[PDB]
Amino acid sequence: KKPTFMDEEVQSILTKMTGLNLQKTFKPAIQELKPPTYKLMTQAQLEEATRQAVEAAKVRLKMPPVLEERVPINDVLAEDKILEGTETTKYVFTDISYSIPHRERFIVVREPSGTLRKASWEERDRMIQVYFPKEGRKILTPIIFKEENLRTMYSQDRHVDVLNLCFAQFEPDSTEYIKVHHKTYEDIDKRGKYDLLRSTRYFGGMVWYFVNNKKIDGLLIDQIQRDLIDDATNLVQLYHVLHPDGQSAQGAKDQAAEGINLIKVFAKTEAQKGAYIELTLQTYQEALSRH
Amino acid sequence: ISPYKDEPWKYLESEEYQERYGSRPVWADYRRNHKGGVPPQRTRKTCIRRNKVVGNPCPICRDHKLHVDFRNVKLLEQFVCAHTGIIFYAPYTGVCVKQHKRLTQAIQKARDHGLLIYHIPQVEPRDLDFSTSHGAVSATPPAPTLVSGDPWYPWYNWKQPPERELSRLRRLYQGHLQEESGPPPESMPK
Amino acid sequence: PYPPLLRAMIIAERQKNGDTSTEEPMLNVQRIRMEPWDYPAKQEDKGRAKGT
Amino acid sequence: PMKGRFPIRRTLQYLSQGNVVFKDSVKVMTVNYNTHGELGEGARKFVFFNIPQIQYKNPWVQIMMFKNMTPSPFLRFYLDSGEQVLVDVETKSNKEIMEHIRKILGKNEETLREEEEEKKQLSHPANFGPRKYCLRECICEVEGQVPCPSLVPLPKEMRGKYKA
Amino acid sequence: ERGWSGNSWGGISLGPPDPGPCGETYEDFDTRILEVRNVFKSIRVLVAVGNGKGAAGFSIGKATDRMDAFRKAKNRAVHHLHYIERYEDHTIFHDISLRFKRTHIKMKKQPKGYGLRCHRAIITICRLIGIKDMYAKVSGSINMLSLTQGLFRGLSRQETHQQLADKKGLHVVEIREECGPLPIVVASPRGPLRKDPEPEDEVPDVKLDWEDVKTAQGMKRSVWSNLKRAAT
Amino acid sequence: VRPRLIAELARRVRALREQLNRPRDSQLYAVDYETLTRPFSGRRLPVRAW
Amino acid sequence: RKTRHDPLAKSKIERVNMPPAVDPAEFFVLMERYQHYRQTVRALRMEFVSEVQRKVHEARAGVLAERKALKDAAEHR
Amino acid sequence: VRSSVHARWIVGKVIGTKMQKTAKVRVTRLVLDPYLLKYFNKRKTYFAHDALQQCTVGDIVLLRALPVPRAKHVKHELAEIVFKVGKVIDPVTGKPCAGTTYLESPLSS
Amino acid sequence: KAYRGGHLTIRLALGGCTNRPFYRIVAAHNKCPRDGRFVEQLGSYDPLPNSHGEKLVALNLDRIRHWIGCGAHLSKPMEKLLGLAGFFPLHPMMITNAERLRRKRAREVLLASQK
RNA sequence: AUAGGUUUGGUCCUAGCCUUUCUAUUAGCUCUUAGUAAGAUUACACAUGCAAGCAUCCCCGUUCCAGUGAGUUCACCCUCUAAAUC
Ligand code: FES
Ligand SMILES: [K+]
Ligand SMILES: [K+]
Ligand SMILES: [Mg+2]
Ligand SMILES: [Mg+2]
Ligand SMILES: [Mg+2]
Ligand SMILES: [Mg+2]
Ligand SMILES: [Mg+2]
Ligand SMILES: [Zn+2]
Repeated sequence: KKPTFMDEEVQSILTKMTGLNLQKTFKPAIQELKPPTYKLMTQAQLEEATRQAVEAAKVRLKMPPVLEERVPINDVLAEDKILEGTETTKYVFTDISYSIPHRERFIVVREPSGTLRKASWEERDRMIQVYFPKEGRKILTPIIFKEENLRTMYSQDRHVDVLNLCFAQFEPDSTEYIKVHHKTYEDIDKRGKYDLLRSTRYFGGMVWYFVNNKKIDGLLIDQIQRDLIDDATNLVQLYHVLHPDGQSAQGAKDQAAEGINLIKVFAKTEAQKGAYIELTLQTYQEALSRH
Repeated sequence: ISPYKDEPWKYLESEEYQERYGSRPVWADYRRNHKGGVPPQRTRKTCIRRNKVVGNPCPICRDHKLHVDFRNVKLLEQFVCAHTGIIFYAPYTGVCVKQHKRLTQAIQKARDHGLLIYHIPQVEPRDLDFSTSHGAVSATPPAPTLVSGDPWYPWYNWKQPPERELSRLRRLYQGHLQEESGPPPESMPK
Repeated sequence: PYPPLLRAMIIAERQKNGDTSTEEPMLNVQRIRMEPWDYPAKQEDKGRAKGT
Repeated sequence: PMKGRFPIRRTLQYLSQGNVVFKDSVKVMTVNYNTHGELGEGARKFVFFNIPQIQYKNPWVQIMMFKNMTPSPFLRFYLDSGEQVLVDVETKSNKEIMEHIRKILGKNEETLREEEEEKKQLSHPANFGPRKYCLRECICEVEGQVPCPSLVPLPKEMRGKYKA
Repeated sequence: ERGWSGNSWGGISLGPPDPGPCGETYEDFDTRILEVRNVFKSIRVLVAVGNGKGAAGFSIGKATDRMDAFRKAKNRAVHHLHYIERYEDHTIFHDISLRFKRTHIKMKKQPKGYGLRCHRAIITICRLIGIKDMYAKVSGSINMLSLTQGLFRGLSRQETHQQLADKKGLHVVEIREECGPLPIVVASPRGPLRKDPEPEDEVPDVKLDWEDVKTAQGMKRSVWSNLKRAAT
Repeated sequence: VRPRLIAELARRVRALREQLNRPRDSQLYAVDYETLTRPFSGRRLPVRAW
Repeated sequence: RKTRHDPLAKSKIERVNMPPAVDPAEFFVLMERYQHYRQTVRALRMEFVSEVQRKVHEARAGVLAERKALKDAAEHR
Repeated sequence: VRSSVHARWIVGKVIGTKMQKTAKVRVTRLVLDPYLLKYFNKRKTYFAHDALQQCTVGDIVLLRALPVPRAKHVKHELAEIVFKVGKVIDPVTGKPCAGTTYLESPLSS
Repeated sequence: KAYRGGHLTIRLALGGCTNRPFYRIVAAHNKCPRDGRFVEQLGSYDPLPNSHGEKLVALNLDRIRHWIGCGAHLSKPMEKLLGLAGFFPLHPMMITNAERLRRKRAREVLLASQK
């Protein structure tokens, strides 16, 4: 079947394409500061500490799962017409039993008409935040997510901040989460700011979105210009496996394209700007020969 | 009357501001007057009472061209620690309590508008499992009464008592009776 | 019948535990005999007015 | 400065640094050790450094010490069932003794995490009450709800003075 | 501008030192009065000078006229300069506990933005030196001259990270909570690296101060500690 | 603890005096039909019984 | 509130609590509704009591609890 | 559930034997000084039933809680003598010893 | 504390401020003060509509069931709240009051028609 | 405590007292509005009016709530086991 985002193979290629820069991953945070500690270590001990930091970064860079938009909840439990007109405002009942997953937690609404129905997704999230507050999440939607403030955030090249705020505020399968993430990805593609997301956990999701929407040209060009040729070839391979019935896949199979030939075949078959891909690849090869 | 009221940030890029303050914060040269070596733990409520300035106005009140606005990000940055991102308490800079509250509100508004950079942490997911198959969020099978349109229990509806029982009640409560009530309206009267 | 929310919770628990039965949850009231309020109570357990 | 050699032993951080939480069976721990003799060195250190930590993590276990009563050091644990556990500690370092006692009679990390999760349930985040027990005092502290009249006066229509 | 108090000479600036007979100018140096005393009459002044970039000193001047004492003290101070090593040019390299005569000075290295929470004379001397973040507590007799001497001695006898690396022949690696588990190597020996590690001291035999432990455990309750103050 | 013996004596004496001065049914449940009140206590009966 | 030793107010000695009048049909319907509601609530209460007792029994002599006890004893040995 | 006595198993030194079939035992526990954060010994006296009167002053004994107190102050019984005074047997090797010296060598057996 | 007789009951303890009520659903001894000692807090109830026009009710259903199975009684407002939630059948008085309101509004509409 | 003033003809040391900070009560002088919280000094004496009824009679409740701080290691944990709810 078609690979899922969480498959071992796709996860491995996305992890290798993301990269791991310890300086960017553990950049100094602006927060309450304490006096630093110091240790005397040998070369072996320093290497041990470096590998432990690499493991910590690997844990930090764990990609969030990519989920499909949740179906709206429209379910009625009861219709007690006797209660119609006896109340002016709806009652929201939340079951706050502690040891229950929040997606298995019963939340219901008794409307003024007497209808006992299941709470909508937005109401469910609001109630869960009210009674089980999560750090970083606000009961009322923050104004930063309005598209004007989002343009401002993008203009300041703070896309990672926007994605972190989105992850803190919205559930992965919510409409707002998907919309904000897609808008950020669109801005990144339109302004060639892919390097902002490298060495972060959102790069895999961005690459997945670009591949699924067949708009990997800009990312491929950026990778070629940054001499990450292996990443570009792996991106072409991921495009082929995600679209095995596409012209690029059959072209690579027919011409037996490996390595750079895969990129050339993709540029000739299914590239919206294949000419610039060819130009950049030729420039990269010429520079490689000169070096 | 300040010509920078509509666009406060302009004042911070003017040559008058550079001459007055240079590169140091607007509060750098201010000093509170008080008794003792330990100052009071709060600043004065306000430097302006009934449109009259006090003898030693704070850094904000001493310059009428300095406007506390969420768009004047450069001014607001001077009252936030660049190394920890925390707003200085009022005694730190000597700003009066009113101006300190206004500065805090403006800084929060600028941060909420994406105009002021602040540390946003990376948080973990709320739930460990994202399945939406449970009945709490899925569709519960309708009960037979719901399908048939009947009330959940038969006694939710009014059933007219037999005449014999009504006569028995009338005998039981001789002289202490109201008018008998018939079946209620089927729907809520509009 | 069970109350609406309790019925829904019972059905959800059954579906979570793998049970796919379509039988409605039902409350047995055969063991609940509603005795008329005017039935004689136990006079042996009743108290007595104290002398004052 | 702080009195005595190794004053760090008399700080709550060091006392809490111990990793030995005895099972409920243990009631008494006797420590027979010798003040002199190289082979007992670790035992002496075990008395000097780790007995305070063990007692701190096990306040109800009776720990008693005995000096120069036997040719070799040893530990004896008395259990509630009446069983006795003898641990020879001659030639062993203090860290080795700690690891051995933790292995044979110490609660594993799984039980400790289970206990911590059990403690977590007592403080329900949804409950409202004094800050000593609850995150929030009133629902008025929740955004979107009607705020406290102390900070924001209620509309005249919602006040009994102007409803009467 | 007033000094530490309205009627106090301490903390008042005397301007740059005069050009010396050697022919050297000192326009980048600032002078601050630390003490003025009547000698029974003449005037004895203790002053400190510094350029704000690690070079600082202090001197005593005695004269019948106060201005002559100021000039003498300043001119002698510029010729007895210390150099003070600064970690990242804002703080000290490590905590320093010293006792000069009966005056005890405990100084603590602090992160950026912490400010100067120190005795007012220590604040002035730090500003002259260029130290921007440090904590200091003075105990015993508060004698200005002894305080200055002990401060300068302790600040001049601090070991830098490079010196420690050369002495131990090992990498000095800094761990910052804000930077996560990233190891930041701040100093490496100029010579070869020793291959055997430092002994993993299970419990070091360090001399702890009861005030620091009490503060860490929360048993310190002083109404005067951690009070809000103006920027220093 | 300093014993409280007077309490013991009082409880025993009250128990004995309540067991020996029991009001009888003829006294407790007599009724004055003109006012419909209990002469023993003076409390009037509920209206619905009159 | 008053204790049993406090005298009754002199303004209430002649107080007669007149019972409220009765609407026969509503009275009968309400009586039946109360009977049915109390029956249902008693059934729910018995089921909740049974669940509580079952949980106590499963905590003390449950099969999982006994397996855990045996495992702990074997580990100790 | 097995006893109403708080202290179930305790180890102490016998300090008195003048009562018939009853040993007065001194039990030491470690109590943390709240200010100094140092552990000091806190002493408590217990009366233990000694049916055979085999306890001598100075020996280290183990006491087990009685199911119920047999007297006002007797809530325990002598389970065993851990160390007989001057007649200690090394638990590790099982050989008699006088202080830190073996009276009978372990190798002899 | 030992009370003469009594029983556990799940009820509403009133908190908040003047003209701003709020309720804590608590299982407590019936003889204890309304806002005094309780055995366990079983939920909350905000009777004032919020910015979304909703009255928020939180119910610890597991603990409510546990305490009902332990012999705890219920105050009438709690029976009405649980009936509204659908946890219990609708209390008879809610139905009766709804019918009374229906008849009263029918009388008002008939008055309007007569005029 | 980031400390400061004060002993001597003068220096250093030791040592007390006081100053600077934050609360609460009372007193002087002064005092515009709105919301909220809190509110005899006295276990001294109390005019007056209320603070416990319900209910087909029996019972039940008035042993609760509310008040005070005189006295003062009856409050907490374990064992056992009355009364009470289911
Ligand atoms: S404390 Fe919540 S309304 Fe006042
Ligand atoms: K009654
Ligand atoms: K008292
Ligand atoms: Mg002055
Ligand atoms: Mg003094
Ligand atoms: Mg003098
Ligand atoms: Mg006043
Ligand atoms: Mg019983
Ligand atoms: Zn001001």
